[PDB]
Amino acid sequence: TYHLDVVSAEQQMFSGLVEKIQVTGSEGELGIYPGHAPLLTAIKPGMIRIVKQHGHEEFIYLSGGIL
Amino acid sequence: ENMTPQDYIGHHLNNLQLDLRTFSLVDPQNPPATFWTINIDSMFFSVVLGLLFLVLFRSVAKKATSGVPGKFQTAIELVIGFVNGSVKDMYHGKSKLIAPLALTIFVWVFLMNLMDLLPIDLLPYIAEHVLGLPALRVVPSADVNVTLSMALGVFILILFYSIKMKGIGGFTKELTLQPFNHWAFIPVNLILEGVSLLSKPVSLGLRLFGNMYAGELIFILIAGLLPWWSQWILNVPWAIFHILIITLQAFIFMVLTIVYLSMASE
Amino acid sequence: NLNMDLLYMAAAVMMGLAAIGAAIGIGILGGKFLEGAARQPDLIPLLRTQFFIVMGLVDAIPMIAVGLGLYVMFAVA
Amino acid sequence: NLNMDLLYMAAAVMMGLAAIGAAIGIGILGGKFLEGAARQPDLIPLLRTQFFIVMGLVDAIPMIAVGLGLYVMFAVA
Amino acid sequence: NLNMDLLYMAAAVMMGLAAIGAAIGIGILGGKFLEGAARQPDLIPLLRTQFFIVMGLVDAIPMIAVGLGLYVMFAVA
Amino acid sequence: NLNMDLLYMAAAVMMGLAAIGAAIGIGILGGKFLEGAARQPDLIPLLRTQFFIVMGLVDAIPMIAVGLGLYVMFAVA
Amino acid sequence: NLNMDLLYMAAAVMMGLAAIGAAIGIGILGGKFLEGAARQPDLIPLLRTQFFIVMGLVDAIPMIAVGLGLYVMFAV
Amino acid sequence: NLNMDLLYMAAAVMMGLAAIGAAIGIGILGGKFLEGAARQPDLIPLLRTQFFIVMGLVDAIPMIAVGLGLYVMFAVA
Amino acid sequence: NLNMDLLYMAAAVMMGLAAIGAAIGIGILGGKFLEGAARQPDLIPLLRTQFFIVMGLVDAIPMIAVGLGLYVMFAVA
Amino acid sequence: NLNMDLLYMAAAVMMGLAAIGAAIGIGILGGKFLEGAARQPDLIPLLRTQFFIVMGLVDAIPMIAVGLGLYVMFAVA
Amino acid sequence: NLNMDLLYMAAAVMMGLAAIGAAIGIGILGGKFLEGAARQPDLIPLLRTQFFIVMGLVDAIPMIAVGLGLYVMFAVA
Amino acid sequence: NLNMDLLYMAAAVMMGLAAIGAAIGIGILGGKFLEGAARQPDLIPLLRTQFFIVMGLVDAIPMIAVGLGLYVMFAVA
Amino acid sequence: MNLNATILGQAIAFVLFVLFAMKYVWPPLMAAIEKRQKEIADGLASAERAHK
Amino acid sequence: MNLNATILGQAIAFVLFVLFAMKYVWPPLMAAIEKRQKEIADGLASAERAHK
Repeated sequence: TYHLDVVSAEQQMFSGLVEKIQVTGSEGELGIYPGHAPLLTAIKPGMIRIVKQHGHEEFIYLSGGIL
Repeated sequence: ENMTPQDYIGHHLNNLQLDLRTFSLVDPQNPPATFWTINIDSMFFSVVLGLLFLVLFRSVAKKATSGVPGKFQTAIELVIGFVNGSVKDMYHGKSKLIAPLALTIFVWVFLMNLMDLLPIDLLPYIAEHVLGLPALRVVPSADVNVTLSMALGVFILILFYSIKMKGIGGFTKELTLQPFNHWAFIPVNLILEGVSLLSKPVSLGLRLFGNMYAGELIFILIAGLLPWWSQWILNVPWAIFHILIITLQAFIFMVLTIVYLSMASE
Repeated sequence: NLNMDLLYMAAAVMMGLAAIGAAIGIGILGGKFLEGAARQPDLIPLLRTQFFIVMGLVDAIPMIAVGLGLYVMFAVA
Repeated sequence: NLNMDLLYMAAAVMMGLAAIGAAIGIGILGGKFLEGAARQPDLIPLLRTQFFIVMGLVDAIPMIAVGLGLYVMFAVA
Repeated sequence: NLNMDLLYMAAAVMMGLAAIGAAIGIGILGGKFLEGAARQPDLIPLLRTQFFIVMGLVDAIPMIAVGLGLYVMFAVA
Repeated sequence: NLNMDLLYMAAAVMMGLAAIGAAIGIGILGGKFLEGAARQPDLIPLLRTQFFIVMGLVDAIPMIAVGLGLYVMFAVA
Repeated sequence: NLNMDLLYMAAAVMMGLAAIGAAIGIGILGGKFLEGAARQPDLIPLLRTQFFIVMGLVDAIPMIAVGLGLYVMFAV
Repeated sequence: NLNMDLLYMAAAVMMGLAAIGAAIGIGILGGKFLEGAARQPDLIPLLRTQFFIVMGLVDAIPMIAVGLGLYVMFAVA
Repeated sequence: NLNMDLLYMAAAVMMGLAAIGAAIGIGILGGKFLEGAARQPDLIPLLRTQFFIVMGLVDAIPMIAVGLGLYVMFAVA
Repeated sequence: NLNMDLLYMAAAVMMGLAAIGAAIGIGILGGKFLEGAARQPDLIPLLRTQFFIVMGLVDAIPMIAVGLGLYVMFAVA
Repeated sequence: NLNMDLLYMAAAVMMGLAAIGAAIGIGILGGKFLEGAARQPDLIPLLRTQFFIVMGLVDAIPMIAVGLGLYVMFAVA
Repeated sequence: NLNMDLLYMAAAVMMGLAAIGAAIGIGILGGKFLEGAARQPDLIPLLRTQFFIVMGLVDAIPMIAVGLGLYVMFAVA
Repeated sequence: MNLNATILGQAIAFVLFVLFAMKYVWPPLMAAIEKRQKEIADGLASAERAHK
Repeated sequence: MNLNATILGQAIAFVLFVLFAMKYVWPPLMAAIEKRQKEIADGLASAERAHK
């Protein structure tokens, strides 16, 4: 697993260890697993899927950003 | 009628020629040997088209309002602009002469191509069954004779502008030191640039000629080879398709003319 | 005489090459068009219309050679 | 005899080149379709639609070719 | 005998060319299916079902040519 | 005998190759055109102007050979 | 007689074309496989699974061709 | 006669080849020009100037092959 | 007798085409391999491992054909 | 007779293939040149210098073949 | 005698294909290599290393071919 | 004797294939070289060094083919 | 072949081709021309009110 | 079919029509358009002069 930070300029919205996430990146829906090679991209508004280690899923709503 | 389509299709490719020496009609079965045998049909139709163009434009030029244009004036000033902008965006010398030339090219070639839309037998049928003539084809641009003529005209216009705007000295320098920039290879450049020079009219003519010749030939083949009653389902598509060709083959002639001359001067 | 079969063979050659050219060129163009469609799913009508404007040109020479092939097959032989 | 032999070579070149052309063209188009699909798992059916549209164009010439190949190998044979 | 030896050459091309067709035409296609997979592992099942759909079309004509390749090679001999 | 069929084969060569080259080059160019269009859906007319500008030079040399092929097929044969 | 070497030519034809098709088709595919791997170096097994799932397909017609080539080359 | 009829295959090949080599080479180059234009649409007529400059170098071999391709058919034959 | 000629010719062809296949296949694969490496050299040996595990397959039909070709050129003489 | 015709064919093939080679090579090279220029127009002249520098190496082996094609026709005849 | 002619032709085609294969195979790889270098100096020696590692494989079958070509033309002939 | 013209043809096609291979390989390589330049121009000397290093590898087999073809055209023929 | 019947086959297609031209090629011309008359009318009316 | 004398006649008809267009069609109509453009654009001169 890997370590995920979801932060806004105002506040922090998530941290901790995760197994995967699925993110509607600018140039096409995307999904990150551990070890993923270095990447950078904008993202569109809408939900993001987090599955926390031990498989506990949760959603978050993002208005945009950069991954 | 004792016709196999297997040779009626051949008669349709025959030209109603003259001989300047005889001043009479060259029969299809034997062709006379000379350079001096006008395609009567081409000169007759070609100008019957181009005069129609010139008339239909002059009749409006003699009246054109600076007010609200007539529904028919509208189309003509529309396409006047359609050509004018295409001139303006690409040619950047002074010469007045380019734009009228391009307008003539575009409209006249458009009409020449448009000739072939009509059913293949209809005018030959008239020329034989009623008007007692031996043979007739009615598309000028289905002949190298019209197209190499126009193209060589544009070649002379190159020879006009290239000197007029950069003189014989620069003309030859380009023709001697491009592309390699080194005097050490001039004779090679002399070959390359000259056959490049002639590629322009050669391709210009043969493009239009081949496209229209084949667009005709498909109509001929469809007419003859098939059972007449099945011919609609294969004559409709090709007619539909030929709209785009008759249009673009003329537009592209115009465009490349402008580009070649503008490259000459600049 | 055997003059016939060479003509049929020449027409085979010509149609094979024409089909190769048509299929490949149109495939490239259509693939780029589908990419554009994936990006701009709302513009697919304008793009789909623009596509034909050139798709008619890619299959020009193929449509010459097809006719000549048929001419050599059936008319000449 | 060979009037009845070389026609198989003619059919062979016809259908072989037709196969190559169709396969390559549709492969390219389908590749771009699958990539668009991965990027847009919602538009899958719409892209599929446009794909079935232009795919029909890509195969138009190849099918002429295989029809002629059949004609030759069984009509003149 | 003068007759049938030649026909193996005709078979060689139909069944030979068809290989290059269905080979590359599918290799390209699968390559995008992998790219799509590497981005979105969670769709690796869904994309495959699209892969098998189109992949039928690409190798349709090759299957024609190998089909006939048998008819010529073995049956007509 | 030699007067006739060899010329038909020569024209078949000429125009098959012409078809390949024209279709493929035009396809590449049109593909780039449509891609750029999908990236700048405003500039359709400017882009397609430049498309027609260069696209003539693509057909410039192939139609040399297609014309000369119609010569050999009908100026001789 | 004139048959034998001609049929060996006919076999060589199919073998060469099968080799071309197989080599190019598998290269065009393995390239994307390696770039996917370098993208997600932790899913290599799943991608290798799919890579074989389709490699088996590309080699179908080429293997048919190599088989018939051997057949001609030795069964006649 | 054969010593004269066979030359039409020579010219057929010689320029038939130079066509596609030229048309594709041009197509590619025209391709990159369009992508540049789409990304610097204010800079086009600068790129269009360089395009024509380099585009001349493409035709060097193709044209002289058309030269020899023409000399053969009319002078040699 | 004449049998030697066509057998040396067949060897040349059957190994030339295999050569082209293996060459271009491995070149294509290696391009991606080097690019992946250069993006992140930390992974070079893992990519090299999976690269050879692939390269083994690209070489299959090429070396099979080289076996049959050497057999021909020497054993069948 | 035809002894002095196969040589014309050998010239045609050599020069045609040289045409394909030089055309495609320079097409690709010029394409990358144009895009490099488009991204960094400040560098156009340096880029063009390197462009000619490399083009030199491209044209050499194609050029040697064209000269030999000349020689075959006019020197050895 | 006639054996010489076809021996030379066989070696000729063999090595022509060998040249095509090896030149393109290394060209693709080198292109990706130079892209890497431009991305990432300070890796260049390691890139050169692994480049040569795979390079050695591309030349394998081509080197077989260029050996056997000499075997034909000078060991046999 | 029929001897010399077949060797002329063989050498012609051999060095024609050499021309294609070398030209296109160097074209690809130079294109990636140029874009690497436009990305990091100050590395132009190092990229030039590596480009020449690799170019030396590509032209190897092609120039061997050149040697053999010119030999057979001037040392046999 | 019945040549007259082939001139029949011409007519079906050509009446069929006209029926496509009337419904797909002519209306784009009479719509754009009307758009043009629209623009000229507007650009005169507004400008001369600005003259007022 | 083949090279004719017709080429020269077509060249003569061509240049005839080019002149007959140049003088008596082209300026005649571009003058119309640009005169309308003057009278349309100069209506703005009110909102740029009297307004000021």
